[PDB]
Amino acid sequence: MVPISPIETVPVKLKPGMDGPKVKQWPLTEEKIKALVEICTEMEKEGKISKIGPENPYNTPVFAIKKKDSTKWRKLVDFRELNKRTQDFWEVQLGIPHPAGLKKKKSVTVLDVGDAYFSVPLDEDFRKYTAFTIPSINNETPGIRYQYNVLPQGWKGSPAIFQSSMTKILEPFAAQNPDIVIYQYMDDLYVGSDLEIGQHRTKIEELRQHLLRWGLTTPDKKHQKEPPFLWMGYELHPDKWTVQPIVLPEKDSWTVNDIQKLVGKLNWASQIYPGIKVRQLSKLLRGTKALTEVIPLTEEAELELAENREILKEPVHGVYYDPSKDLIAEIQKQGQGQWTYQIYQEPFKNLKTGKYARMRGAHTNDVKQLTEAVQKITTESIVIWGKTPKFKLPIQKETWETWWTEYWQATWIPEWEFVNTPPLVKLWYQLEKEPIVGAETFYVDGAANRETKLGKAGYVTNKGRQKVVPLTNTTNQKTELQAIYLALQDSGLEVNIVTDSQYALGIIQAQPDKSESELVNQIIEQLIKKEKVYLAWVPAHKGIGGNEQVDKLVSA
Amino acid sequence: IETVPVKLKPGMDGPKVKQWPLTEEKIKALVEICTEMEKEGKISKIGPENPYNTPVFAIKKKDSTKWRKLVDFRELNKRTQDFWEVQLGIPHPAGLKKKKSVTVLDVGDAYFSVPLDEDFRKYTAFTIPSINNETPGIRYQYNVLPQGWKGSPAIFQSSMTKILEPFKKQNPDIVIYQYMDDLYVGSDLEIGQHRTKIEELRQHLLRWGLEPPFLWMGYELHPDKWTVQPIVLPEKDSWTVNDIQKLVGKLNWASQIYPGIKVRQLSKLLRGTKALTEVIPLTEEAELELAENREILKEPVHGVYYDPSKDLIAEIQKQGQGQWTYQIYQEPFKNLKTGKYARMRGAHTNDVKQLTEAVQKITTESIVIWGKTPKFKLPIQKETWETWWTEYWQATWIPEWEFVNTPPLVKLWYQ
Ligand SMILES: Cc1cc(/C=C/C#N)cc(C)c1Nc1ccnc(Nc2ccc(C#N)cc2)n1
Ligand SMILES: [Mg+2]
Repeated sequence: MVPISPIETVPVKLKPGMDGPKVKQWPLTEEKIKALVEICTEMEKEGKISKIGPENPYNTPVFAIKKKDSTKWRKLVDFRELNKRTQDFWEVQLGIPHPAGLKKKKSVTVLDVGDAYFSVPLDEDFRKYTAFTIPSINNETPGIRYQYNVLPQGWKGSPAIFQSSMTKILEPFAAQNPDIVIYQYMDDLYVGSDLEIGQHRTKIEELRQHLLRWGLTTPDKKHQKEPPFLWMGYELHPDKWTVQPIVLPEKDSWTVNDIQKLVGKLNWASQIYPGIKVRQLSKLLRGTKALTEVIPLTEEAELELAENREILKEPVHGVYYDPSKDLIAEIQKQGQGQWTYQIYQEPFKNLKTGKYARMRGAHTNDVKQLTEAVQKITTESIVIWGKTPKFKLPIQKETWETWWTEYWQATWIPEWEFVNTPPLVKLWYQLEKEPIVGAETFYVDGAANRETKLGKAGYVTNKGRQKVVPLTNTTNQKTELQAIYLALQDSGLEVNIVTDSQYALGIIQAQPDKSESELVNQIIEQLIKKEKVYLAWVPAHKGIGGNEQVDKLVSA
Repeated sequence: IETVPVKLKPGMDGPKVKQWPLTEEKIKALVEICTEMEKEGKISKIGPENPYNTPVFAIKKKDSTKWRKLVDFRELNKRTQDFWEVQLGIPHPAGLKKKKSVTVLDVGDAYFSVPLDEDFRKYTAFTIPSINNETPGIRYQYNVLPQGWKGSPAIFQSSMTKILEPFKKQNPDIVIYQYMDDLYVGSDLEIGQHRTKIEELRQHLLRWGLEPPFLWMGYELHPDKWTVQPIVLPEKDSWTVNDIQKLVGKLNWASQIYPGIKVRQLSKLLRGTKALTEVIPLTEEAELELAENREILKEPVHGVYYDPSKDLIAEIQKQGQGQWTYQIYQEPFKNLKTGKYARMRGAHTNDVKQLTEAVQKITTESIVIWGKTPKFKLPIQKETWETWWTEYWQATWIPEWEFVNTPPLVKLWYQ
């Protein structure tokens, strides 16, 4: 016989202070027992399990499950209790490749490594924790006791230990053959290359020879599976990729659960189908989690669905990554906090697409949202391709310069160019840095009684213009915004406004162009119509003239 | 040659921090660095029974052509036992901040000469990711004291005092302070003599070494000339209504820091409902109050003391045109240091690079003055900071930070 290198075992421990499982074996039918005894005799003949004596105090339940539509039984060892007690492992699939970062391949062969899948040795000191018992016929003898010698399917550590063991085996082959790629998924090896199929099939044979060094045999009759591969919800082809078919159902009535399924499919589709939208369809799941409740579809959601159906009418494919070319990312504003993007290298050949949704917040503006979309695309691109794409953005260079230079926060977006495709992101207003000569000065104030919720808002100006409005169902903060609104409404095109409201100043200094508060939205609409606005803050209750006067008027 | 036993704090598992996305160039750099470190025995590959992780990346230190590995041990440092087996601490040298020149040396490579306790090594696990996760990340752990871990200078301290015993008695007026991987060396000599003694010092550790990749560098500070920012009021011949409003606003703010500040007489100049741009003559009760406030503002703040048991907090404001102001404090309105920068280099079109350089300079000042790093309140969205700061980082330590999302009114007053 040819000596084979043994696979070093991974040392395994229970979580600190825990003992192994001691779970009672369910009684089984005479029929199931005989099936389990034969199953285990074969497994024992192959070395996967060994009989043990009654010393071992651990136990895990074993079951016999009928393969649907067959006389054959199947053995199921239920490791749920041992898994709770087994240490955590390093999981290496804490991240799956995205197809858009893959490289085009001339050939991809699949090799079956199922016979190593069930042949990696288990740490000798841990085997005792895997003990199980086949019950005896009529319970008149001791059950037959076994423990595992190899990684058991369904045990918490098996996928991580199997993958780390196969990786270690493959590492020198991959290192000395940099003209191929190897990827392990379940019990298959996928080997791709750009080699002429002769050389490619040579490497495949050399890989089979390399695997034999560990006694890992691979089937001769070449694998059933060929390109295209169905994998992780995608279709992988030699030179393009797509998501598996997305078919949106027809329904007269939509439950909560159908709406969740629909949004999930749309989100999946949005990585290659450009322009997918889900805002209005997601708005219907707001708050409620009664998974069988039927919801009427707003005209808005009906329109979104219609748009999406058109986008999904015919198949769309992505191309693979060419590392010799720049990556370009183009972003469009879609409305209602929705943004969409495409990443490509050649015009009209996307690598992938995607979308970004406005964060939940009280106030916002387009420039902040575009900025966040850029950071998210940047980070996703680092993951997929290891580099930042060049951006094509619907915002003028002068607009960005004005924004970043005057914004109170530090902010930055990487190398980008203006793309003139409406709707453009713009600054809807900018406050003055200095008081305006010749513009009327409005001293504004508001106050409310917290008990009654009654209040007043108003202003007095240097021209003697004055207004006070009585208000109901209001708060101090709302009346301070109302006062600013009244000053904007009643002034000319240029105006100086003096407030003592730290709250209003905090909002306006954030430069919103849209708010959840309809009062803030009205202020924004007034600001957009002005030519010049200077907003000045003073401390309250300091006898500041004009301020003190309207404070008395409104707090009465 | 023998390992000091090290433990985590009680009821505390090892770090399990997720590796952040790395660019292709940083990955390739880390693969080269770690291949060599593994050959030299400093790190070893680990298996899946080790579930711990600490992030890693790579930097190019100030003025260099070579990548440096930087492990972000912030989480492991929080979870590692405190170190007062031999030393309750190294009482921080108050003379360091008074020297005319301080040079900062990267001496972290010396730590690679001491083995790490075999039972603690697992907690130093890290991963070199692969682009698009196409191949399994390369997993390693340290066999020797790692750079950036708080235990490393502690365990190496006995070694380090012995190496510099000669240089210290030969130069008894030089202050030497070690923080993490840095050695701070302060002299009052002229900079040419200073540079010589620094190179003198480098030779001791080259000799003891028998090669350190970044020992030859020197970051030169002159804490002698470090400037502060008292509160100052405008001196004007004509005051508009707007000017006086801003003055009363600033003085009201200052009165939270300085008790005896008054605004009553200044407020009385406002009273009418006047145009903002109208010039107001100062009455004399107002001029006197203003002069009294000016003199109050020339004195130090009352009851300001440093407490080594409390965190230092650093706040930063963007002032525009490349200018940044900052304050270091432990209690609100009790500033231990204030300051202002403008020379943010190589960043006139990049706010985030400028902020990152400010953070590093403030941290350096904090280390020199108190021997610890502050917690930053950063005027930036978390997603923007987290995407970019590692591109501009050149220090071998990393402080803690949080994010300010509401605009501070007080930015005006530090301007
Ligand atoms: C991640 C991955 C999944 C599968 C397969 C999973 C399946 N199931 C197969 C392979 C070979 C890989 N690994 C890589 C790595 C780099 N480029 C590529 N390009 C590439 C891969 C597949 C096809 C196909 N045709 C075309 C190009 N694949
Ligand atoms: Mg008031």
